[PDB]
Amino acid sequence: ARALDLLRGLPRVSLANLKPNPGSKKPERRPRGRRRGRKCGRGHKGERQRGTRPRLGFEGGQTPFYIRIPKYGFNEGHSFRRQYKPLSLNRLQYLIDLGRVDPSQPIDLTQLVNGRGVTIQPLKRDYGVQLVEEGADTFTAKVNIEVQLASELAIAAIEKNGGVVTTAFYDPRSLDIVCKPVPFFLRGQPIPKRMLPPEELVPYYTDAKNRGYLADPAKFPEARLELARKYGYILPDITKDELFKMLCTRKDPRQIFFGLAPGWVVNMADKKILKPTDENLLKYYTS
Amino acid sequence: YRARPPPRRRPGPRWPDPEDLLTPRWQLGPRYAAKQFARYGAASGVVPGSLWPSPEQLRELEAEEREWYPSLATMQESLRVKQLAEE
Amino acid sequence: VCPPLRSRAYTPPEDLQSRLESYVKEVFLPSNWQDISLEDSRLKFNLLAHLADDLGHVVPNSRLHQMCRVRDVLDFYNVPIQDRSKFDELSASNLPPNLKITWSY
Amino acid sequence: FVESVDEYQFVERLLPATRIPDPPKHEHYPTPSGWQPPRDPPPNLPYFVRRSRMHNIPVYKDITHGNRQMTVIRKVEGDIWALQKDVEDFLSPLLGKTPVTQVNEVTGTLRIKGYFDQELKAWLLEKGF
Amino acid sequence: EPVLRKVELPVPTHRRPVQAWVESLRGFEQERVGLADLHPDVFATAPRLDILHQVAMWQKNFKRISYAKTKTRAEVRGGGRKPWPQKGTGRARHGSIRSPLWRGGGVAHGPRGPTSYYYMLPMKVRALGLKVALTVKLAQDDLHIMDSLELPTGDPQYLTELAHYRRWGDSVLLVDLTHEEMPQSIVEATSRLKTFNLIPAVGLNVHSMLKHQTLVLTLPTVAFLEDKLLWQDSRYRPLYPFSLPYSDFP
Amino acid sequence: IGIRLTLPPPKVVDRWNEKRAMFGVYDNIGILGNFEKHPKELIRGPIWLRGWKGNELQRCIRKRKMVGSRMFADDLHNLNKRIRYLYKHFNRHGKFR
Ligand SMILES: [Mg+2]
Ligand SMILES: [Mg+2]
Ligand SMILES: [Mg+2]
Ligand SMILES: [Mg+2]
Ligand SMILES: [Mg+2]
Ligand SMILES: [Mg+2]
Ligand SMILES: [Mg+2]
Ligand SMILES: [Mg+2]
Repeated sequence: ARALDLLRGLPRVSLANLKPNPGSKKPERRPRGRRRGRKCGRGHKGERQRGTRPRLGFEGGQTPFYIRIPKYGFNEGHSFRRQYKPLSLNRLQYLIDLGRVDPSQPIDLTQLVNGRGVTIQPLKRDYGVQLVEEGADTFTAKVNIEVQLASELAIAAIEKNGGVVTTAFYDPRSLDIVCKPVPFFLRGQPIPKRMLPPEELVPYYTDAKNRGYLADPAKFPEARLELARKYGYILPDITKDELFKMLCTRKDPRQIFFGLAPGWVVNMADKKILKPTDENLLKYYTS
Repeated sequence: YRARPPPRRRPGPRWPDPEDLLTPRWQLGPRYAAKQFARYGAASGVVPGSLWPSPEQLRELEAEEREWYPSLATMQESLRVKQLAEE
Repeated sequence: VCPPLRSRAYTPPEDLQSRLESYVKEVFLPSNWQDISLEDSRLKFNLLAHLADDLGHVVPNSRLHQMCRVRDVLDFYNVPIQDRSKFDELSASNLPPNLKITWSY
Repeated sequence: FVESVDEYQFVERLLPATRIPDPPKHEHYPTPSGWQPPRDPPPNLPYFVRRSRMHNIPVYKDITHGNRQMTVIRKVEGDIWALQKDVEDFLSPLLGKTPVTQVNEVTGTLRIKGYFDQELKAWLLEKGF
Repeated sequence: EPVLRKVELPVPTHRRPVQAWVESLRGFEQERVGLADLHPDVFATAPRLDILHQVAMWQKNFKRISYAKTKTRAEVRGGGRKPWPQKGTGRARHGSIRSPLWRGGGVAHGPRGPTSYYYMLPMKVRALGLKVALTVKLAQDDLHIMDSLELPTGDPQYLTELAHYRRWGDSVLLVDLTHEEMPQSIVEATSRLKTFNLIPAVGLNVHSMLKHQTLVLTLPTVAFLEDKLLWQDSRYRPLYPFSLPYSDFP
Repeated sequence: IGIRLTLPPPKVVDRWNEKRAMFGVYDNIGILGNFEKHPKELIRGPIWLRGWKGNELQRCIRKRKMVGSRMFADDLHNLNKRIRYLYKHFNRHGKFR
């Protein structure tokens, strides 16, 4: 390149030639000299020059603005409100097209996080991912995706394209484990059993219309037919699909990972899985 | 000159002496042993059986679950009675 | 035993095209030999090493990539180079009688 | 008490990848999401706009002071000035006057006043970058 | 038998690999024993001397811990009582003999405790700085590739004479793949020299590359650097620190 | 008269001693070593500010938190007083509020 040719022409680059990019290093202003000295920009007497002006929000003794406004429960229980990261069908299709999410295998929160399609923060009260109808019109991938919340239109698009969608609950601990399994495996603890949804969320995940993971499977075909009739598409018979087994694969309600069972210990150092055999431990981990 | 050998992580598990007073307490509990097992495999030298709860710990966990996490049937019954009362 | 330091000065030979085409025939022949692409590392190395050994002047690593064709090699080997010190250059630049230059180095 | 087994496939499935996978080959382009691979062979132009690590056109909206809207074509290699000339020719009919631009030759970037991310992305796709 | 090296990592279709002479230290005149193709994205990147400066200043500063401290008027010994009353003495008002005004008093705004200047540039920025340093050396003809660092003898005189004959700089930074496998001959030769410094591949850094006039690399070190620096390109955003297991990261 | 009447003894600096020659080596230990070691682990110094930076108040708080129990009596008293004064200054004084 011309720049490299100019380098060849120019002297050697050393530690005596380095210079910061102009504009990156603002000059430091210090109170010496006529312009920046004398009162040093602090004003004249009063509190401001003495550096003792009242706290922020103080209005000189008048009832402050942030205190004369009545208290209202805008943020009550904010730290207890569940949050679900949105996953638009546009984003899902983008990920599938770029190969960061493989639709030939069951898609869940672990796969989404691994493909970097979503960023979950369980410490920030995130409870998982919610499917979003955005991009439904242009969504064409056939996928078996498991999420936490799902809109009616998103479910309709997934099912119209021949895929399967199920809403699965994850309590914060299981959510963190599934989002970041490798750190959990390095913790050395046995895989815990996923906890059931709280009483308030139980109806959502036991309702077939939401494709809840605890809902009666016998009611799923009626709900799928209702959505197909509502949105004017023919319900594809997935049982005849070559990927029917993959589409049908769903993890057990008390299971975090598809193959691994609660109570197992993943020894990553030597590529092994220790399975407890004590009857009491097995009963507890199957409970 | 020749550079000093590159710094490297102390290979294998590190087991501080419990007798030493200066060893931090978090390096002596079972959590440290579990972490060492996870990181270094069988080379940790810790019995894998210790990873799972001891029977008393299992009893405590089961009691806590019974106390705080109700079963699906109990949740459904509570929801049903609440809905009936509201109606 | 370390050989004596080589002078960096290099005056292109008069029979440069003939020598280069002889080396091209030795390495690789077809018409318009100046356009023979040096994309093969083996042939590029052979030609450049032969030229460096013969002429005492080698292509620097910086220009090695841009020496893409025999024409580029010919251009590089016909552009001259001199290694005389700055004192020698100034003294041989036809200094006027009223200009005296000396180094204390 | 303990029982070790080799079912580590279900853990290898969970292991994430550190390297961005190459996009799969599609029979038809553009893909449903709109993505399209760079044209092969590369277009014969004085400049080249290398795709981002995500395989997307490096055209980004930017805003400063809450009112200054700009669009940056960032990963440019070659004649950034030729790219500037082409961008000006392409955008003058749209904007109505020659757009104001900064050619950061050192960073190999072109900054244009105003939001033109979509138009520039489509134009670069047509050019084949 | 020429030592021809090709680029293992994929090269962009619009870029052609840069080239370098593979040399050998076994003889004074062995200035061309092969030809190496160097990845353009590592050895032909943009000359961003601004990034060079950023990385050099980072390397100089982040380790810095200034141990300068001064006693404030509260820490200076004594100075509890009032030197004299406010009024009637005819002297200036004072509250302690250890205020900054007094001789032997405290320091108003002096260095305070061991201060750290630690800050981390993005690893992408640091890798790009390494790449730019390599490109600068190659473009300015200070980079020399070698098949191996094996020397005919461990005498430092041989190494110095060879560098002088080949017109290398007054300072040479030789790099080998790993510390353990570095040849005994070169180890002995460079242990007794001050301007010829031998480092492992993992120890390469912008500050030392700039300090040393010429940079000598081996073919394995070239491959190592190419892989390590190119990975930063096309790596995802981390899910967790790369020290933890990944599907494809060693 | 605050100026010396003789040149100070010449200050010779060996630019190629071991320290300067090998300065900066292993600064890229992470990126060039599979990230086994973070570059901050190459920092040798006080335990409470290894790979960490902050203003004077933060540094004093960290020192008290991490080595406060091992500090000498008067040094710890001075640190407590300094933390108190720095808190008051930073939270109650300044041009901006
Ligand atoms: Mg003024
Ligand atoms: Mg005044
Ligand atoms: Mg006033
Ligand atoms: Mg009042
Ligand atoms: Mg911005
Ligand atoms: Mg006192
Ligand atoms: Mg007083
Ligand atoms: Mg004193």
